[PDB]
Amino acid sequence: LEEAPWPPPEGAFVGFVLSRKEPMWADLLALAAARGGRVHRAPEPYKALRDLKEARGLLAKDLSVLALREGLGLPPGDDPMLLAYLLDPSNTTPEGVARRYGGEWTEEAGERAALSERLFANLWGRLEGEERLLWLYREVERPLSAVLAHMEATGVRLDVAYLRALSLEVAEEIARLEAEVFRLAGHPFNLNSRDQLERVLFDELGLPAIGKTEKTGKRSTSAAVLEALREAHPIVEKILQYRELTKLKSTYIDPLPDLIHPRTGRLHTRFNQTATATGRLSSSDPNLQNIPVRTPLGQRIRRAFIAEEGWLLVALDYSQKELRVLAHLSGDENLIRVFQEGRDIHTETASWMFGVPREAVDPLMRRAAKTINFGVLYGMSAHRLSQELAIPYEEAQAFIERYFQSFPKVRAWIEKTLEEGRRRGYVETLFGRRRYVPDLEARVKSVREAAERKAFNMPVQGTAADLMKLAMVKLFPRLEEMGARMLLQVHDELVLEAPKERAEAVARLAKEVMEGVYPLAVPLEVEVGIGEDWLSAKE
DNA sequence: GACCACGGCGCC
DNA sequence: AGGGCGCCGTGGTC
Ligand SMILES: Nc1ccn([C@H]2CC[C@@H](COP(=O)(O)OP(=O)(O)OP(=O)(O)O)O2)c(=O)n1
Ligand SMILES: [Mg+2]
Ligand SMILES: [Mn+2]
Ligand SMILES: [Mn+2]
Ligand SMILES: [Mn+2]
Ligand SMILES: [Mn+2]
Ligand SMILES: [Mn+2]
Repeated sequence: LEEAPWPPPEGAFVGFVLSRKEPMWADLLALAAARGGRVHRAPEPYKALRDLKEARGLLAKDLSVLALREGLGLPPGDDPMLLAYLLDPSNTTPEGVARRYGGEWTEEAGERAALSERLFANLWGRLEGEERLLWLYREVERPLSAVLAHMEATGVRLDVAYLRALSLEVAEEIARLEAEVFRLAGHPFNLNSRDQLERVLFDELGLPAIGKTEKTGKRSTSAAVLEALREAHPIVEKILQYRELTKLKSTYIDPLPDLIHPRTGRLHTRFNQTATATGRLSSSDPNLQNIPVRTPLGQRIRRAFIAEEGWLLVALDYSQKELRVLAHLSGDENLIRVFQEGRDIHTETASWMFGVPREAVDPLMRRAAKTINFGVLYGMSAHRLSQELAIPYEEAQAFIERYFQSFPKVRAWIEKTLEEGRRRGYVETLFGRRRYVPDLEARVKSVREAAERKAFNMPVQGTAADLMKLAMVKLFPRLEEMGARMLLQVHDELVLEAPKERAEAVARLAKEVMEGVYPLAVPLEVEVGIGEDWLSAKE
């Protein structure tokens, strides 16, 4: 390319280099743009950001987040990564996409700008004629990247002092548990080491091994194994409690307060848009899509996510999301009718596994039922179900037969999905998002059947993801108009922040947008709560 | 210091 | 014979 002075013309492709992957934390080391057979390199990258009207190129959203951090409204536009990801969701990195579609991802801005330009041309070519993939790009992914940039740059408020205090209390309890485990083992060892624990449990103590690990075939010490051994030795329950507390302390309580951004005073995640096989988003650095919620200590941690003074959090969560999507994809009349009588399958399953009335099923009971319903739906074995329910194998067998007898059109849909997947080599969501699943014709049964479960899950999980993304795209401009913020997405949940005087109106509006995003054969229902913290906003 | 594979486990 | 993720500490290499 011909070396040309900064700035570039309108519509140029940008290339940029960051000191680290997280745009809220990165130093912008270099900035370039490419167009019309020219490459333009910015003398000073921060100042040069001001000259761009749009971030167009590889990883556009990341540059847009950095610009928002610097007080500049630089929206992301075309990004070859999104084109590649729609062609084949195994396209998740610029390294791989470059090598596959006509270049090399280097560490130089100018080369990255030229690359973005060439990859865009090639990928746009590959997508001509792919009308539904093009619809997803224009109507969902490209616009969504702008929404995600705003969410990332906004961040969420955290009660840091609360978590610091919590760390000291939890440390004391961890010490109590550790001391008691060591007393029982007859000696201290590294309780965090599953290898040392394995020897203590199965060699030193007399305990029976229950299962083996996948890659190396060691005797497993997983929670499932431990729970099966709960009454074989007092040391077991102590280890399970130690595991719960250290998991929560090491993963959330200790690291999160250290991640508060000095300028915003808030916590900023990344919403990765080309990271999953199904079309879901993911969240990283830190992951805010797996904040605890199940145990009492977990709930204590979730309470640390709070609204700005004068604002409230609004949490919206699709009810029985994937079951409703299944109803639409399959057309089962019984399952559809369930959602037209306002029945709740999670509640009904919970009343059965706990042997209590439906009105006796509490939130945490109902939640327990989710792993069971989704577990059985996507191919859980009777043996496994037997083990998690602690019921005779024959009992698990009958629950799984009855589960599918009730909704007969579902198995039909599964078989149709698998057949089409074998023939075309990919499966697809309601909107035509594809996942290639080559192992559908593997000659090894375990491999083939794993592939099958992946394959028939994807249209369901991925259609739900398509709907959530579309809803975010529709909802965001309404929130901006009302002076509200979108903070987090958690697969089928959104967390918003609204001024107190407007929170009720925001909640009502957001609920309507989400419920009416794309009318299906069954209603999509949304549960919404408002609160000063994330936990109380879902209570 | 970075990076890896693994087991393990937090959420959806 | 649940699916989809990302992060932790260990054990380890470079
Ligand atoms: N153990 C789980 C939990 C969730 N999911 C998927 C399917 C549902 C989707 C959304 O998660 P939830 O909100 O927790 O499930 P829900 O059916 O929508 O339950 P709820 O009515 O309480 O929101 O994520 C799953 O595959 N396996
Ligand atoms: Mg949810
Ligand atoms: Mn904007
Ligand atoms: Mn104390
Ligand atoms: Mn839900
Ligand atoms: Mn692993
Ligand atoms: Mn799983």
